[PDB]
Amino acid sequence: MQNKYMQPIQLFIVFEKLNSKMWISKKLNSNHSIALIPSNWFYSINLFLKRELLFSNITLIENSAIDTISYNLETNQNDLDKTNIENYFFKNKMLVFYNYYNYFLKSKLTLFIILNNLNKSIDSIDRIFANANWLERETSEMYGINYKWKIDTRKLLLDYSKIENPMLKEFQSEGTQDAFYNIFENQVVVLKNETVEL
Amino acid sequence: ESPKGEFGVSMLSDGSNKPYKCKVRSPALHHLQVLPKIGKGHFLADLVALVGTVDIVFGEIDR
Amino acid sequence: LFRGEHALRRYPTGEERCIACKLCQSACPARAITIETEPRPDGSRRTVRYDIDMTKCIYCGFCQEACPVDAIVEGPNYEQTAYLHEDLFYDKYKLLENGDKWEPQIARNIEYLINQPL
Amino acid sequence: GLWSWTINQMLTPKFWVHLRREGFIKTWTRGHKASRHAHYVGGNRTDGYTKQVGEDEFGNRYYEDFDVDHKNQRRWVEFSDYFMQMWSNGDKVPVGWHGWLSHQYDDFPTRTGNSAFVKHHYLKQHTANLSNTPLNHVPQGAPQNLNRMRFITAQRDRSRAPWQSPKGEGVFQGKKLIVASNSPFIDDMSIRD
Amino acid sequence: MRVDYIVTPINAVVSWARQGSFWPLTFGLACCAVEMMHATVSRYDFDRFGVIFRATPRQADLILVAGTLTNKMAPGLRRLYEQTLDPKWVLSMGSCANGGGYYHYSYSVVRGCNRIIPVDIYVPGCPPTAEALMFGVLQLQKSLYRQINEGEKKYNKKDLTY
Amino acid sequence: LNPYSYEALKENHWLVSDSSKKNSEWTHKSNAEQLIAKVPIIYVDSNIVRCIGGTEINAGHPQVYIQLDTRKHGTPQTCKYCGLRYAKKM
Amino acid sequence: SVYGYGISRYNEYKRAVEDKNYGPLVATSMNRCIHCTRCVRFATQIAGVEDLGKTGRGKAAEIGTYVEKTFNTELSGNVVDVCPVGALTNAPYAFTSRPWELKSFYTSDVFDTLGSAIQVDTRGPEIMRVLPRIHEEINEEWISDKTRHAFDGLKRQRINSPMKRSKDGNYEDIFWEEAIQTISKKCLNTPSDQIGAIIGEFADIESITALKDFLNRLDVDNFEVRQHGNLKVSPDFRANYLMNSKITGVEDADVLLLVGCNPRYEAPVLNARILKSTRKNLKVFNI
Amino acid sequence: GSEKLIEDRPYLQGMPYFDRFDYVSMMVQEHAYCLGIESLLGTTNYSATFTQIRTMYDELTRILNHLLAVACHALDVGSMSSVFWAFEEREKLMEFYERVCGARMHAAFYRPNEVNLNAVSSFLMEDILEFSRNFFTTLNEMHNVLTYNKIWKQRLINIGTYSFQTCLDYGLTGVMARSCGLKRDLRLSKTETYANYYYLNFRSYTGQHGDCYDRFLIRMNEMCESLNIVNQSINKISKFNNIVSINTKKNI
Amino acid sequence: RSTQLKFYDGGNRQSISGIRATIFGATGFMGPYIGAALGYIGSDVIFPHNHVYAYDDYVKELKLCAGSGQSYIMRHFNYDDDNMYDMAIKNSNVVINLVGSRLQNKNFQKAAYANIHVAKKIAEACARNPNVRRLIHFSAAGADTKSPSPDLHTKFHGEEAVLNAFPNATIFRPCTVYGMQDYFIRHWIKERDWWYHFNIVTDDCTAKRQPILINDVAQCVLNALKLQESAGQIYELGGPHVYSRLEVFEMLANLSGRPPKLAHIPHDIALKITQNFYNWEFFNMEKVIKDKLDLIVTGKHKTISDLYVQPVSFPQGAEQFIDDVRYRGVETHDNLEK
Amino acid sequence: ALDNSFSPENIAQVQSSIGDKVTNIDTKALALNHQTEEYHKTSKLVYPIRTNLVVE
Amino acid sequence: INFGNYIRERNHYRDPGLIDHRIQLGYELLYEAEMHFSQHTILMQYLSPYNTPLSDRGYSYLEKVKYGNKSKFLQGFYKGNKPTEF
Ligand SMILES: NC(=O)C1=CN([C@@H]2O[C@H](COP(=O)(O)OP(=O)(O)OC[C@H]3O[C@@H](n4cnc5c(N)ncnc54)[C@H](OP(=O)(O)O)[C@@H]3O)[C@@H](O)[C@H]2O)C=CC1
Ligand code: SF4
Ligand code: SF4
Ligand code: SF4
Ligand code: SF4
Ligand code: SF4
Ligand SMILES: [Zn+2]
Ligand SMILES: [Zn+2]
Repeated sequence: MQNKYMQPIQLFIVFEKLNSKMWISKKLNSNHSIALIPSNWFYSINLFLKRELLFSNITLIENSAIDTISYNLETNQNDLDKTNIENYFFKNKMLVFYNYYNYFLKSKLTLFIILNNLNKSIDSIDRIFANANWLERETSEMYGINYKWKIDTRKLLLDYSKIENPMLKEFQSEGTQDAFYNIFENQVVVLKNETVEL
Repeated sequence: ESPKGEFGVSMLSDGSNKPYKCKVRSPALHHLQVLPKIGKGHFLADLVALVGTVDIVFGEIDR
Repeated sequence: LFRGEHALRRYPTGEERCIACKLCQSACPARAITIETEPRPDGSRRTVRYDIDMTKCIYCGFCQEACPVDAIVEGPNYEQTAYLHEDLFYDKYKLLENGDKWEPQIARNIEYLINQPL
Repeated sequence: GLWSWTINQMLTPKFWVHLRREGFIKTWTRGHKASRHAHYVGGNRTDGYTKQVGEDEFGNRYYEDFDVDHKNQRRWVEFSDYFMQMWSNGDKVPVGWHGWLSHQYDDFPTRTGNSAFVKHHYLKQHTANLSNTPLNHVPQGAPQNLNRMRFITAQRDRSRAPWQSPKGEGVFQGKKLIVASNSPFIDDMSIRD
Repeated sequence: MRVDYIVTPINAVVSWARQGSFWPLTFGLACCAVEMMHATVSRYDFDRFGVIFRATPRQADLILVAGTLTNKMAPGLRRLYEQTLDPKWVLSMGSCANGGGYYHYSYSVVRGCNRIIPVDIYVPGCPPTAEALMFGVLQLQKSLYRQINEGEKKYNKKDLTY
Repeated sequence: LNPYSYEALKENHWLVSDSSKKNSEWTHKSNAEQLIAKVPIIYVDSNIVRCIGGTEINAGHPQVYIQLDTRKHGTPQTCKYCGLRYAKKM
Repeated sequence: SVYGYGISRYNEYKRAVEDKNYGPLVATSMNRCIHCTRCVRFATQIAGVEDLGKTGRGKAAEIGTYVEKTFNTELSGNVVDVCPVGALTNAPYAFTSRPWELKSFYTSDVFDTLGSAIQVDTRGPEIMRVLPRIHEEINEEWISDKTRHAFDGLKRQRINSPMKRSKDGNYEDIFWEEAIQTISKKCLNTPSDQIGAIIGEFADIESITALKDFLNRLDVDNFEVRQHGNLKVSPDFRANYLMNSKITGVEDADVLLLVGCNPRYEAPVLNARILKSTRKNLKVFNI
Repeated sequence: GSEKLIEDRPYLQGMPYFDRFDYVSMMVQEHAYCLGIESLLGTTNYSATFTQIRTMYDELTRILNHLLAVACHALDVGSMSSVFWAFEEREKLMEFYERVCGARMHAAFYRPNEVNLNAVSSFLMEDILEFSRNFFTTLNEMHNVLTYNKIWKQRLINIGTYSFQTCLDYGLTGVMARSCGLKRDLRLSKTETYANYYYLNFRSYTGQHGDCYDRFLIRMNEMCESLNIVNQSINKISKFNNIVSINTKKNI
Repeated sequence: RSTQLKFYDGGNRQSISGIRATIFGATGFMGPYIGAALGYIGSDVIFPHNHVYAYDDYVKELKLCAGSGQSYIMRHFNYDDDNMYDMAIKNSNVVINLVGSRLQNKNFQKAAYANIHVAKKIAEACARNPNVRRLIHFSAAGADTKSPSPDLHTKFHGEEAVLNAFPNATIFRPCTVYGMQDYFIRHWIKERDWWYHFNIVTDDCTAKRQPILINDVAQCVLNALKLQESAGQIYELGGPHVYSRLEVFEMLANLSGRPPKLAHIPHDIALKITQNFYNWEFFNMEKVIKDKLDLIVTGKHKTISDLYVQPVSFPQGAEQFIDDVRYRGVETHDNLEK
Repeated sequence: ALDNSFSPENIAQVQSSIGDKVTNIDTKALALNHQTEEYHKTSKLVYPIRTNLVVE
Repeated sequence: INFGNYIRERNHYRDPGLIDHRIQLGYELLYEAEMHFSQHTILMQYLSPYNTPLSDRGYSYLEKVKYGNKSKFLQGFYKGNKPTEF
């Protein structure tokens, strides 16, 4: 609208075995296209993106995940159709989204992947985009995502000697432990926490 | 276009008075990530100068 | 407009302005305000507890904007440094005496701010 | 605190006018009451000294000089207590003078006449920071409070008031123990007619 | 009794000196650190009151906690406090340090730096203006000046302490 | 009169009263009840009175309207924001 | 907020209404009434009382009783839940709480032998209010006043620790171990035929199962010591002592015969159901 | 754990968290959050755009951030005095914050659909123009101890050099992307502009070597262009022409 | 009077145990540990003190024994006014007295003031207040009415006075307590570091000791509070084994690798010099006098086993406190990495 | 305590009750202000801007 | 043996991908321990005994003597699960 736009349809032309599901919205920028991608083709798709002409001049802008196991419409429950992208947030255990920008085509591309396995396994693309190292490390530690063929799997932002995924809906924002100084040991320890409530 | 680069918010709402998801895209994280790439082979003084040149703030990086 | 130390105000007659509507409690982003209310024997609704954890507060002024009777305000005082962590647990006595001490300046500032839209 | 008025600052008409009018002790101590700059004692000018815009309930004096080299040094206060260097702190300025000295407004309190500030019957007098003194703020249940138990017991009794057990010797009817009821309400249907 | 004749005056000279050169540790977390650095520059000169920043804890006299303290940083803060030379004082600046602050309900934040190290004074704001930080530092300076002789000893019939 | 009696409760919105008004410095942590009781009744000519708790809008409380035409003539009424009491003149 | 224009243009005096006194359960603020008639219809058609109405005409009409009369009845507080505005409010629940600072739980009432489905709203360790639920086989939508308000009897006169009584009548707080050891010694020393129990009004299945198993282990088969006031019903069959036609049976029957029964006090919601059925050809006889 | 907290509050209660993201430039974070909320609401803040406050204060916080960055970088390199000046000249911008919201750093000023119109007065813009005029001089003062200094050049030139390929691989944006040579400015993008930026006239700068010297020069020039943008906005909310007498062409 | 004290020990720093305690003499070595043992389960602790330097870490760190709103430090305590004692224990159902004559002190009058007068005042204040359930008074194992040490004599007299004033008080007599900041291992390390070549001994080192770790005395206090049968009893607390001073020297030498060297000075010279010269922590009459006395469990009273505590052995418990002062001799290449 | 819509007698009575010596009000003065909307009172900053000095 | 007890408590796992994730986390925590990234009082939580006292300090056997032959339920009944003041 009032600008030149074209769908990224060549991606599904080259990958002939994939269904195509794309969205454009006025809540996004007028050059932003959202597409749905299966998990078992993500690495090959990123390989194609990194090198193909008019896609090679691309950068990875953002990466994150959505815990859709507790996603519920709170208002206007009768205004949902079969074409709404939020219709794909139901019954799906996990969602992962990647956002790239293309300088030649001056376009934003978001790709969505549905993870429906309990172990939450997906191939990493940090060997293709150098951005994905820290982004994927943070996503994996926050949401319990198991990334395969990753350069570095160590924790990025979480505390030492702890295993937890605080960004899951089951997790309470106050955690399960608190840090105190211990006189009997002359050093800091961690204890089960009792917290104030408003 | 924040003074430190492209700063973004990607947020999904379920129709209530609270956001269901809010993710913050900060450029200081990417700059700190690239710092080892451009800092290898340099001296310690050069590393300090490079940390100065990348306008990184850890409230944005860590959040 | 400076956001300093919190205070509870009074009407010119000496009556409390706060009617225990709990809008300021829900407006607080830091959850620093705790309020409990009982009917005063004369019938008016007043707080039996109104306290603010000043170590939780972010001094944002959302509570003074939410108040519909201008009861809770942020005063001009900033020299509120304390030696104990318990000196920053503000109860109703502390806020009331802060309002009773800083009332002239707060009144002048609020008068100008009110006249600004007019 | 020697040379509160320097020799170069002396021989100035301002110094002699101040000494002739105010005296020696008041003039000399003006360099101790405020310690901004050597050339600023009594005001930046030389022909005369700055008239005080006002005074204080604790004796502090407030001056405003428009001939200062930087805009931020227009208004200042000289305290009545100047016992040591690093002795007078910023919490001693009262309410209206606080706003005047911080350049919030251009109004200042006056002892008598038409005032720009309200004077209600419930106003308290300004007090300095009372921390690290026996008059600090104590929460009602803190161990420092000698009457902490009245507050704790009431908070407990808000949702669970314990039953007062009989104490001492009592009256027995078989095995039941007889006491008077604790209800403050009146059972009017047993007294009505 | 006679020793006091020498000790009581000299005490002042010991306090005055340590009140005249109060060197805090160069350590800042989050954005109370930015406010503190504002409080150090020429508009509010700590160097007027003999306050200059030293980078190592062995040369520091005051530890100034001026930001959020996470569970990842608590052992480091404890070590930094332990490795400072006595006598030392601790200033807690801002809400994140005085208590939990705006992150009191979080899973990775220490609910106040006084759970790890003792604190001598608290500065409440978020951020406390350079005005308020200077006020708190001056209050601490006066308190530590007076702290050497608070009248703990009793006076005998000769008006001599113990 | 007994504050727990039927008449006292009925004429006090079914609450236990306090004539001394000195229980509220502990229960409600202030002496506002005494101060508001020190203010006499305002007698209004008309049947309805408008209260804003001040000289101007936004300095006080939202506009409220109090009926003075009562079942019993001249019964005073209390503003529910400020404690001021009004009655119809004669 | 959702459907209105969002701003006003009315700039005149509003009408003011003097408040009425309905009793210690219902608080009135009649400036808020919108003349919706919900309270009148509830009182007439559900409660069965004819004390409410609309007197007057035009804008000056008023809702309520003509004379100074209390709204005394069971199921009175329910009218509050019917009124959409703050015109009628829960008088015990006055000014104490706000909706957003409450957590709700679903449970059932024990104050009357109808297990009314109820919702308990609490704030921290304090229970703040009780509301009705929807069941359509119990209490429909409504609860009695005792169910709604008598929960505040749990906040006082509470026993908070084990106690022992001396011969003179003095009570001393003791530990759990000492009390249990004393009772165990008494159980071991007392003959089987000298042991008895009394089953309380508020006794649940688990408690009675535990006590029955323990006393059976102690070779005790008596669970009453009171001489009179015992129910003369055999527990051999479930149909012996139960409501075989269920609560909804009052809708199914055409002739009801009460024998020593006062539904207005023992089950007010069942009384309302019977009233609804009698409006639909149900005949009631009483002995 | 700020994102979890934001997910645990209503929308307005999480907005101050953005103030604590990148606490050197505060109102840009609020602007991004409010833009996201407005996009989810499908509306625009006309009161903010027709008053030019968002663009103006975005440029002011841009000057704040670049002042702090340049001063701290010079302090790290070894130039000690320059940090005292940028901090004095960023005290005036802190006063400008305090005059509209009552806070010096964490404004919490921008709102999704509300603008406190009464907080903005004409006397504030004149002081902003005074600040701009003196900021020219202070920026020249910082200019003549660093730009042509041999030690500064030998410390920053050909240090941390990279090209556009790395600049794409590592997702570099902003000043770093303009130093690698890429022309990427969101304000000047046709489909991605916001808050009056598309209808002003300012310049943006790109380097040709991709090193620390280019970034330093770009930051100084960006401060100057921010001054220019602020002047343009104040001109857009100004009334220049007056009424003149019919005869003699004399102003009334 | 009632000695019952019901409390919940299954909580943490932010819980409510049910104990409100006042601890006297907490500006020494025991103080922080006893206060932490009480306040780590959610108790309220009050620390009255009159300390010469208020900025010393001996006062500030007492604030760490409990959380905010639970620990209070009462300053400028008179130790001579009955009103202050009443104010200190007004809302306390547990009182602990750790006041005692300090090692530097050699004056008999000051020793009596610390060990008898202050303890008597505390016990009398406890008797007046009817809400005090348990009082724990700390004494010495070798306390005796004919001891050459004024500290032990005055401590025996203080035991008598406390048991007279408050017949439901519990007396603890530790043998000798070691820890991070103690006068047993820390003094040994510092004396060897100052006298680089030797440790000074003024006797034949045949006196017997029964060391006990500081972490066990706190557990003993908690167990005594939990036990209602310990109300009016005297307990002597020591370690599992009894060693002579020479054996302790040898054990400390072997645990750290430092070769022992005990330079001997005759007893009378040391006594005269410590009598006629100024005394401080590392040079005083008390060390000279006590080095000839046995501080062990004598068996006349109840022992640590009656509190159901199993103390750790001295070699096992003292090893971690000398890790930094280990002898650096011939080591493997892998030991260079730390 | 009361706006202009109230009679001057009522305003004066309330002000006397709350003990208001400052801002005196008379029935003649309050009658003119009764039922009247007016702007806030103002002052003037008169140029030249200078310092007030004491000399001779 | 204590860490083996930890692993034994993790024996019921049957998803290989989850096990690979756990092995990655274990290697990460071991590397943190061996490079002084973590604190000893923090990392000792994985090496501490499950039902035995630590060897560097004494222990209390009071609750062993009083509740000698009593079952676990009785021991957990005599010792409450909440504070008793409130
Ligand atoms: N630790 C050990 O090896 C053993 C200790 N004990 C005894 O246990 C008790 C506690 O032990 P510990 O902490 O190690 O001993 P300390 O000597 O280190 O502490 C003594 C305490 O008593 C105070 N005190 C001393 N003299 C006076 C006085 N005249 N008036 C008021 N207060 C005074 C001190 O405070 P301040 O000086 O600051 O005023 C300090 O708080 C002492 O009585 C000690 O003798 C018994 C056996 C072994
Ligand atoms: S926002 Fe104002 S009126 Fe409401 S409960 Fe708070 S102080 Fe009271
Ligand atoms: S200023 Fe903000 S954070 Fe502080 S009490 Fe008010 S609403 Fe809460
Ligand atoms: S208390 Fe607030 S302003 Fe201060 S450092 Fe913390 S987040 Fe920043
Ligand atoms: S429910 Fe309320 S609005 Fe409706 S008729 Fe009744 S009092 Fe009026
Ligand atoms: S909450 Fe409802 S009934 Fe109450 S006044 Fe407001 S809109 Fe009307
Ligand atoms: Zn009113
Ligand atoms: Zn004797």
